[PDB]
Amino acid sequence: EFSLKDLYAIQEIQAEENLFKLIVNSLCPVIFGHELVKAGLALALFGGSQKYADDKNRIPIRGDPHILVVGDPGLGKSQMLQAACNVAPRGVYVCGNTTTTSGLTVTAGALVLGDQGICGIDQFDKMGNQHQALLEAMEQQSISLAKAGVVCSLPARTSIIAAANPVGGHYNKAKTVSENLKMGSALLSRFDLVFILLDTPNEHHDHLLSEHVIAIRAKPLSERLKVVPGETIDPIPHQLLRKYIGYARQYVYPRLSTEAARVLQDFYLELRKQSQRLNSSPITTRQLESLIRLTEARARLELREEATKEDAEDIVEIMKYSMLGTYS
Amino acid sequence: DEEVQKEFEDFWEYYKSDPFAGRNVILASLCPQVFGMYLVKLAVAMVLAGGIQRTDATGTRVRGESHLLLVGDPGTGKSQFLKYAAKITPRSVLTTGIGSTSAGLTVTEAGALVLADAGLCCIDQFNSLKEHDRTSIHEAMEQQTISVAKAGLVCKLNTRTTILAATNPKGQYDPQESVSVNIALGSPLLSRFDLILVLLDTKNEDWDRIISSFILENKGYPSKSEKLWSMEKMKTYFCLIRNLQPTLSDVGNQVLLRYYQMQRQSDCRNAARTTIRLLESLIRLAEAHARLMFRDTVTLEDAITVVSVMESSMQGGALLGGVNALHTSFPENPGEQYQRQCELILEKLELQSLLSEELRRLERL
Ligand SMILES: Nc1ncnc2c1ncn2[C@@H]1O[C@H](COP(=O)(O)OP(=O)(O)O)[C@@H](O)[C@H]1O
Ligand SMILES: Nc1ncnc2c1ncn2[C@@H]1O[C@H](COP(=O)(O)OP(=O)(O)O)[C@@H](O)[C@H]1O
Ligand SMILES: [Mg+2]
Ligand SMILES: [Mg+2]
Repeated sequence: EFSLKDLYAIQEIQAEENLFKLIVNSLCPVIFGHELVKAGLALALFGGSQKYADDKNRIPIRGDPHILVVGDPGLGKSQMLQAACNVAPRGVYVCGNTTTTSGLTVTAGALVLGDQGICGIDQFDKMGNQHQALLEAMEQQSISLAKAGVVCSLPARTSIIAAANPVGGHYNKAKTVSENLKMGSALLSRFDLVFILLDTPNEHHDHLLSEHVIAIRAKPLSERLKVVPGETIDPIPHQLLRKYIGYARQYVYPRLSTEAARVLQDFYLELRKQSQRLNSSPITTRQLESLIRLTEARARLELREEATKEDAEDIVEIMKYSMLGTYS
Repeated sequence: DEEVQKEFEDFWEYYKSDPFAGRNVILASLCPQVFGMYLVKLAVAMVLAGGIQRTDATGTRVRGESHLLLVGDPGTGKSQFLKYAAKITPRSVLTTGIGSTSAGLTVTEAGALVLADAGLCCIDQFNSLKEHDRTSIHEAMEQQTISVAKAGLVCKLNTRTTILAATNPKGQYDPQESVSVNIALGSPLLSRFDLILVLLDTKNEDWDRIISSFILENKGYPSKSEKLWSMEKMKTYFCLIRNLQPTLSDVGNQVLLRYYQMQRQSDCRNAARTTIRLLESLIRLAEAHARLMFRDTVTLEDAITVVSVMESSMQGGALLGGVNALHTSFPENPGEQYQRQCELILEKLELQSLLSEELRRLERL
């Protein structure tokens, strides 16, 4: 139960002008850059809604996303995840070399302990035998006994966040996408967003990054989140940010509005007609559900119950960073 | 309790002039969260109905159940059918397959097939089912009994289950190169399965919009009419029709008997679906459609309905043509379609002496 001062602090935090910048630029302030990648984790921390339609039979559908990050080494894709795991009501961090099939699953596995939380897994690529052991837990949203499958099920609600390295160390720029990841068409479709990061030798970016790392030790939705030097964006302490997700996850249930659904319908019908002829990951009906699940997510961060056209216009730009915008 | 029988008699007494409307209403309630897909939702009812066991005097006993297998591209609804059919049936054990060890598929302690006596064992992810384990079920799938002498104990157990399986088409699926090539399964195994329905996703600009509107608008049961049916009523229905014992007839058997003789050698006889195990399934399927419609006398209508479904089951090579399972919708009137199907079937395989009698029966009804 939350104290009175807790409610006062939550109400005060809700009153900020730009509530999205103060959350997307305070999850981890050491890392410089990577705005959309941090926005993805910020969206995934909250989650979506659970649909119990047709209560006679239901067959419920999961209401939380799954994010995978793949890119060149040295970019820093192992500290955006530590902060994400730390800022959570319940989290767990496990490596991908010291854990086996009996470890991730019940034998109480890592997934069970990460109930209603995040179970971020590092070094995803190094796994070669446990790949076919979580396709059931991720989709069915339940896990049964591992002893000959004699019933005895137990709930397992997880929001797996994974990071991995390409097969050939550095990822070269003249191949096909499918052979640089070593993944089938079954495990590459469950995940909601699959960001691909490159490391190129620019000039201004390096000059800013070196200055930032030397100082430490002594409009599209890509510029409105960036900080122009000459202002203060003082971050919320993680102690106070951990007691905001909890209030947001049990006192508001968002739902879509009639205006927002049209944009998603148009985007789905535009993706399908174009990528059914070109070569890419097949667009099943899962993406239409994914857009709904993420547009509901951008209504639990600002503590509202609706989906305006502006909110549905943000899961269109962040979506074009692993799909069409990046497949080229 | 006489109330249940009275209600079901009222239901299958009102629909006397139109007999197929009752079956359509029966099928509409199976997995009502999905749109269309007629043949897939029809085959599951036949599989779940069952059959009748016939044991000879001295030693032998032939099978009396049925099996099914679904193959399709990811994102078509395979898992929903298994999850929904694991609830209607009284006893069911849902397994993961590749996540299940040898202790479950066979005896160890009771596993999964043994533990599901008089039930239905759903199996998922059949593509890489631990080849030893994937082949140690031939004995338990065709003789309904196990026979093991492990560690010098000599133990025999009974296992009578109906198996539902769903596996992905590993490797990009092709219209040619029949499932024995695309899935790469042995011919001995790919013969005990009764119906192998193939699901293929194609280029269309109407089904896309319809399903998009379905998912987005959250329209639960677009047929807003309050007929439907609750799950308890359907459970009672599929636990009550499992007591009737239908008997064969004479306007019946001849159609299947001629169909098998014609199919045995047309020009290709496929490669594995033309054995004697075809006429042992064309009867166990035709004897289930006579138990779903509250009677005990197989007639020409059941034979035609099972022949059409079974002919559409064999993808590619056939004797009329193949129709995709996904792109199908409930007909507005089933009577005219049945009248056309009877005329189409009873012409090229010659029993025209029965067409006149069937037309006379239909006119006077
Ligand atoms: N933008 C950045 N600002 C400061 N340090 C960075 C940045 N990007 C990467 N680093 C440095 O990289 C290291 C993280 O390595 P990382 O890329 O996570 O290894 P891996 O590629 O094996 O995941 C940290 O010690 C951090 O100091
Ligand atoms: N006709 C439909 N109506 C609504 N949802 C559908 C339909 N067909 C497929 N789906 C969606 O597709 C998913 C089924 O996935 P499925 O193809 O069974 O996975 P797998 O490929 O592992 O078998 C369900 O979550 C469901 O929401
Ligand atoms: Mg790391
Ligand atoms: Mg499945």
